[PDB]
Amino acid sequence: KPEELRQALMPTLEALYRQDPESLPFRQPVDPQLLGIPDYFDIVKNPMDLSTIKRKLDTGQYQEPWQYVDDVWLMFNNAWLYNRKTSRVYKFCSKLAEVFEQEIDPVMQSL
Amino acid sequence: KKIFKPEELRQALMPTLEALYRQDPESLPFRQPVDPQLLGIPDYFDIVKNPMDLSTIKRKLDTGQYQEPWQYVDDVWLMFNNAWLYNRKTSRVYKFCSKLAEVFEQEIDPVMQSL
Ligand SMILES: COC(=O)N1CCCc2cc(NC(=O)[C@@H]3CC=CC[C@@H]3C(=O)O)ccc21
Ligand code: NA
Ligand code: NA
Ligand code: NA
Ligand code: NA
Repeated sequence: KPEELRQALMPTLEALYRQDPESLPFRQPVDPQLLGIPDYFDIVKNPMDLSTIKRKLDTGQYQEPWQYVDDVWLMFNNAWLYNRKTSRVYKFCSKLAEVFEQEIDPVMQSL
Repeated sequence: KKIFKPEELRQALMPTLEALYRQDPESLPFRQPVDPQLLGIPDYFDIVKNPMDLSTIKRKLDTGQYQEPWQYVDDVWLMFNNAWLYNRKTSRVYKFCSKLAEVFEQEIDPVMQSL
């Protein structure tokens, strides 16, 4: 059931929000104009961020855990792609990806 | 937006994929589709809902299944994503996966910067 999924997945997501500073650039959608990065949507075809994932989860749009996971991977993949390995966002992203693997694994298990 | 005809797309992307494939030994567990019967991990398919591997990606590229670069990148990520999820951070194959990510990132960057 939707709330059953939401209850099982939401802590996963909260684990991502609560990483300071690492989640700071992932909490809103990337604004290429406002960030001065006009080539963003030339490289990143399908953007994803924490606010978007939360809104989908909150509103029943993942019928199955793996679809939720796909959107979290997409968010990491877009950031590793666009950003330099040396950059702040790229390393924040790496941190969040470890936090996410750690939390998502036993949730998939009991689910 | 560069528009890439099918042959251009192949010659822009194919060196990306050869780069992964010659990674020895890191690419070996990635050359063929994970066989959960062979390997005894038949809960692989309970965790990995859409499998992906080098042989599949080469077939999709060889048979015109990609029109733009981001679609081939999606599949490359999907192969890495599956392996990071299923494997433990401590395993040989998970560490293989990240080495392959590093290589793929270096190789595809010039492609992404040209579009
Ligand atoms: C992408 O890989 C995976 O996620 N799995 C899940 C668990 C570990 C795993 C092991 C193998 N076996 C091997 O690598 C074999 C021994 C060492 C060299 C290559 C051999 C081969 O089989 O060619 C294949 C696939 C996966
Ligand atoms: Na990582
Ligand atoms: Na990772
Ligand atoms: Na990586
Ligand atoms: Na990475």
